[PDB]
Amino acid sequence: ILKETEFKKIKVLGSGAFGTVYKGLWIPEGEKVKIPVAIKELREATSPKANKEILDEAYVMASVDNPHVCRLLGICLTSTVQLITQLMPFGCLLDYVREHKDNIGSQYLLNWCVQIAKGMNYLEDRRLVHRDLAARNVLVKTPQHVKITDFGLAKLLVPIKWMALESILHRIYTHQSDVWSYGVTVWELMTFGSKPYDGIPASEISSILEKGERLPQPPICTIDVYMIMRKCWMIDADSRPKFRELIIEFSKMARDPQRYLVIQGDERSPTDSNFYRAL
Ligand SMILES: *CCC(=O)N1CC[C@H](n2cc(-c3ccncc3)c(-c3cccc(OCc4ccc5c(c4)CN(C)C5=O)c3)n2)C1
Repeated sequence: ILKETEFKKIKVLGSGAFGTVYKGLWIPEGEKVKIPVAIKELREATSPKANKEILDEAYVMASVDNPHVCRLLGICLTSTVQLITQLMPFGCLLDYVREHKDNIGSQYLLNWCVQIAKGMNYLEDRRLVHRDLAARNVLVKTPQHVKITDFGLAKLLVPIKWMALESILHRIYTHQSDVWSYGVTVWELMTFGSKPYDGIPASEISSILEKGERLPQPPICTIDVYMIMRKCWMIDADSRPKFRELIIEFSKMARDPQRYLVIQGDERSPTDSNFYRAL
């Protein structure tokens, strides 16, 4: 809980179902420096009880660090709450894959799959369920390092095309329904940011899933990769993969990436890679 007077919103970065994200500046009290931060200002007013719930839930998730999960760094208790996290200059992975649609290699796509599975497995080990995993909620720290944002905002504050059937029908959320959203997240990556079930209304999604219909195989995917996605969308939650199995599977694929993804010109920066690490 920090003083609102210390944070200044300077530029809009985007928005989600709960708020507007800004690139902000932190000016510590007594100081003249401006430290860049990311601020999400919630659209709806919230009760002090709901603010305490956000802080408590963030305190438990952030008790231990995980390199692939964003932690809530601070909060400003204004008219509407302002959540503060580390600024990710590269924005979200959904926008990143759309921008680099002609320059993304199989090695990067497969590593991002491992990283998201590692961040999701960390939440599962802590018995925490995200409820809103999507490529828009995976942020890019560097092209080699992605992190999941917005943990717990869904439960505390509806993305039908990312939800497991049991979640659509009964608002049931488990680690296995997060696995279903992981499959959809992978499908967005593998199609370079396509919209799932494009042209199908959200009201028809449950029935479409009930008939056996699923997202199609992205052109770059071998059957081995698509089969893992399909298993994430099994009606029976217990038949879907576990995040630790997904980690193993995608990590195996990442060690020989051209055997699992076929991308045009895949075979074609070392200094930038080194500098990203050093910085
Ligand atoms: C590309 C899609 C897009 O535009 N988005 C807007 C919504 C979502 N997003 C992006 C960012 C962001 C952008 C740049 N740098 C950093 C972050 C955020 C964001 C911004 C500020 C604060 C945020 O807090 C998320 C958070 C993290 C942990 C926890 C909670 C909330 C609540 N809780 C209990 C936690 O443990 C997120 N949002 C993509």
